[PDB]
Amino acid sequence: VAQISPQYPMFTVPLPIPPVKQPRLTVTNPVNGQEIWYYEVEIKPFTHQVYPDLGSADLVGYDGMSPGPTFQVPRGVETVVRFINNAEAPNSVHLHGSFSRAAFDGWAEDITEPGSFKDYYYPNRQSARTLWYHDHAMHITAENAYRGQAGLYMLTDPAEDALNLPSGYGEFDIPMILTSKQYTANGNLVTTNGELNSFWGDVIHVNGQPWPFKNVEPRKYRFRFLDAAVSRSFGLYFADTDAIDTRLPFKVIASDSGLLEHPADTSLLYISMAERYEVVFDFSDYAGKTIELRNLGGSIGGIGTDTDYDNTDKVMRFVVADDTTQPDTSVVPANLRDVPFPSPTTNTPRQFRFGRTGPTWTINGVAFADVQNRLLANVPVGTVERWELINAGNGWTHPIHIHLVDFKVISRTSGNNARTVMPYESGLKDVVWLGRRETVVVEAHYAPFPGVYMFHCHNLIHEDHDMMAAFNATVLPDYGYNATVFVDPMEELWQARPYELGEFQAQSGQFSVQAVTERIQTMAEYRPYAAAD
Ligand SMILES: *[C@@H]1O[C@H](CO)[C@@H](O[C@@H]2O[C@H](CO)[C@@H](O)[C@H](O)[C@H]2NC(C)=O)[C@H](O)[C@H]1NC(C)=O
Ligand SMILES: *[C@@H]1O[C@H](CO)[C@@H](O[C@@H]2O[C@H](CO)[C@@H](O)[C@H](O)[C@H]2NC(C)=O)[C@H](O)[C@H]1NC(C)=O
Ligand SMILES: [Cu+2]
Ligand SMILES: [Cu+2]
Ligand SMILES: [Cu+2]
Ligand SMILES: [Cu+2]
Repeated sequence: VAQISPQYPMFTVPLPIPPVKQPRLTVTNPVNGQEIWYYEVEIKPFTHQVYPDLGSADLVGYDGMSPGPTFQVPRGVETVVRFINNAEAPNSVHLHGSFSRAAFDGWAEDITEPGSFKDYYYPNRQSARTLWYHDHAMHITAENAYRGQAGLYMLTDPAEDALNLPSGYGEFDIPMILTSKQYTANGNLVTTNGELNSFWGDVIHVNGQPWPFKNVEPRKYRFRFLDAAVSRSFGLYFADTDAIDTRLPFKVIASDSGLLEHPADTSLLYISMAERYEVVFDFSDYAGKTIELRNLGGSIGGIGTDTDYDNTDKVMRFVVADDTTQPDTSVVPANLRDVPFPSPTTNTPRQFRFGRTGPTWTINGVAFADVQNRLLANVPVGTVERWELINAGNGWTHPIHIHLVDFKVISRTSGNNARTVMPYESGLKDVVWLGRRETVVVEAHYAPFPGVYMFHCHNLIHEDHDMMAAFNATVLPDYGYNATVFVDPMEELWQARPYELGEFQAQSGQFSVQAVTERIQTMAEYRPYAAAD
């Protein structure tokens, strides 16, 4: 299909790397004496010159950038992140991949208005993995994320550094955040407002930049792919520009929830919205060559229904030097980790159908706006349940996301006989792609925290109109652990608060060292994550 956005100078701008986000300070947790890292992020509009010869684009992002800055937090270190809304529409921050308490999880209605902020208390006790934080405000999640509110959150673990994977953020360990946008004739963004089917986009970006290039050395690199697009799913392959007909093999080492048990040799990677895979690619064998990262055509080989345009088959280019500066010491071990799978169950799976009810995208016929019916499941905390995710259509696909949990992919049947479970789906995941006429079964441990949580399709257009629902991970009233103040996402205790801009810029008032200290220490005393010990 003919490209609609104006022509871009392909592969002329180097791949940008989002800067590491540093904490402002640390507060000592009164309960155990340990340091909690405290950060401040300001949500605000900014201008970005995307087409060198046209006008600029109007974005809104964390700290005035897109992607937002990258967090790097070691397991065991609790963090508190104060997201300050200084924009012109409401926000709700969701750290995807983290078992946060309900009121810190970005519940769609748990909104912060302009002129307010909300403090998020993150546990960071889970396995090393690439998380990402992004907006979740009800009915406007698509435009908010699209205009720039998304960013990386790397949970790290020293035992994992002992594997000696390629390393160094921005050196040999490179984030690859894919988006897919559309631009107007004067180089501004085309809004998603009005789109009720899917917003495909015809200009592919990596890390905020359309069709970038990167100079690389002939050695191993670790790539952290994240499909951050509104609606576009990808089929990823590498190919020499001289032989685009031939796929260069590589290794997948991680999925949503962390490392696989063993590296999976792949030459084609399906990745859908909200999905994260880490890949090690070996440029050794291609010294002097240019490698193109490409995108499978025909709506991802017939798995999807995405529209393909003139240039959406291309992602970026890697120009490989003749030699390395220093010798590649890194390795990709055959054994990565023991994957902590849920204790298996064979209780009949709970069925969910993702489809259409009139003009609305629904889950078992309900829309999220329907407060009285959106709570589709009660699961006692500590329970393992299989869920059967069903897409009976050929006209839509749905990457399904379940909050709180990590899950194992049990099976996939395609009505088009297209595929089953992939080798890179061998580990633990929190989003799984239901392609054309696929039903997938997943197995998750609903643990270890009680609360009301979302689950939905991560096609943001579908999500907003209105393919989202809720589940309750329940406990008995004698459970304790302050469950009473942590189960309801709208719990007033944790709601947003107004601030004055002078206070924020002067780092005084609610933003003074002492006030931040007292507030965090008080949150801490509630001991929200103690059940994870
Ligand atoms: C989700 O489950 C929680 C925990 O089981 C429910 O909270 C209980 O609700 C009853 C009736 O209001 C109270 O007597 C209990 O004290 C509550 N328990 C706790 C731990 O607070 C909660 O109502 C459910 N949420 C929704 C929206 O249904
Ligand atoms: C549940 O929350 C309350 C309030 O955060 C905790 O009680 C506070 O504990 C601190 C220090 O441990 C005391 O100085 C306060 O006086 C307590 N406040 C109240 C209202 O009791 C309590 O320990 C938490 N309990 C659990 C089981 O996590
Ligand atoms: Cu998400
Ligand atoms: Cu999530
Ligand atoms: Cu969908
Ligand atoms: Cu969500």
